[PDB]
Amino acid sequence: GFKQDIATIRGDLRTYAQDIFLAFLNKYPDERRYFKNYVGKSDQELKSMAKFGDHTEKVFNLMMEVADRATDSVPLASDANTLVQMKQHSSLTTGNFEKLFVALVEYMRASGQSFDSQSWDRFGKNLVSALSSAGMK
Amino acid sequence: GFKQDIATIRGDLRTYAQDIFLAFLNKYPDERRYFKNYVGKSDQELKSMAKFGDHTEKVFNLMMEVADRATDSVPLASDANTLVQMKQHSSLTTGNFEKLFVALVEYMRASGQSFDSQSWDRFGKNLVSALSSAGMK
Ligand code: HEM
Ligand code: HEM
Ligand SMILES: [N+]
Ligand SMILES: [N+]
Repeated sequence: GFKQDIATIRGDLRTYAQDIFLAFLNKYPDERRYFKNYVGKSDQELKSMAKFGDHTEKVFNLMMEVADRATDSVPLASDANTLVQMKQHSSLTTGNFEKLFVALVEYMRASGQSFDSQSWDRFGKNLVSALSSAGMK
Repeated sequence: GFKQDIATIRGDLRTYAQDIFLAFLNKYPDERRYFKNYVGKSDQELKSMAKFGDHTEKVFNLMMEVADRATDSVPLASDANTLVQMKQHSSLTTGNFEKLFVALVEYMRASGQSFDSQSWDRFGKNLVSALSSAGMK
């Protein structure tokens, strides 16, 4: 289930973080503009840029912490607040986050690795609701 | 994105080249008049002609190079010049090129693969503008 999925992802965080992040940018190419250093780079090209590995690592580490602190795929109000208040997310709306989770769920469904994809969909919806409660437009 | 799409196509070049070129010819069957020995043949008959596979490969090899040398899907002027000045292209107008890119973009949208179709549309439009600047009618 969801908790095991967190263990799956954490076990090979670099690979899953990079895979899912690329799935996100490739599914929603207009999202790439937020990451100006990734413009004009193929998947394999990004995988040798230090910042790309570091960014995806840090993002998915945090996402897993929020996931782990959730109850029944409902994230904590304080965690939603952390995500809204981050300077790096100041220009974002909840639509950006929906897109990420749609891509993430599609990735999991397409994987050969078992995942509780429905629970990640639910988590994404609940996080979107929490981001709104916390003041993201 | 666009840069990744170049890798995707190069990773199965012969197959994508023939499939995209066939989409082009089937969408615009009167374009066959610029070629030799294509009329009156099905997709499979075309794919069994040695010259067909070799032509499509050479076209797509070069097209991917032009894409790869571009910045933000804007091709180099010298690449546009080369395409205009090729003896094989002497009787073409930019309309021929726009049709090829309409078919290519349509192919990408219809595919099961995550292409950045809008960036290929821009690339086609930018190529046409560049071909015009290079003197193609
Ligand atoms: C739950 C989902 C998300 C989490 C946990 C998360 C987490 C993070 C973290 C930890 C950083 C800082 C990383 C570092 O300092 O290296 C960061 C930066 C950033 N995030 Fe997010 N993020 C999420 C969703 C999104 C979405 C959906 C977008 C926009 C499409 C986005 C856009 C950005 C941008 C542009 C930066 C700055 C990166 C840079 O300057 O190189 N984030 N995020
Ligand atoms: C960016 C788009 C295009 C690229 C990269 C491209 C590239 C090429 C290349 C590499 C060749 C082979 C020349 C040689 O063997 O030395 C070729 C030949 C040719 N191309 Fe293109 N081409 C493009 C668009 C077009 C279009 C739109 C048409 C017509 C609708 C066209 C018509 C032809 C013809 C008629 C030949 C000669 C074929 C023959 O041997 O009978 N090309 N092209
Ligand atoms: N990946
Ligand atoms: N195809």
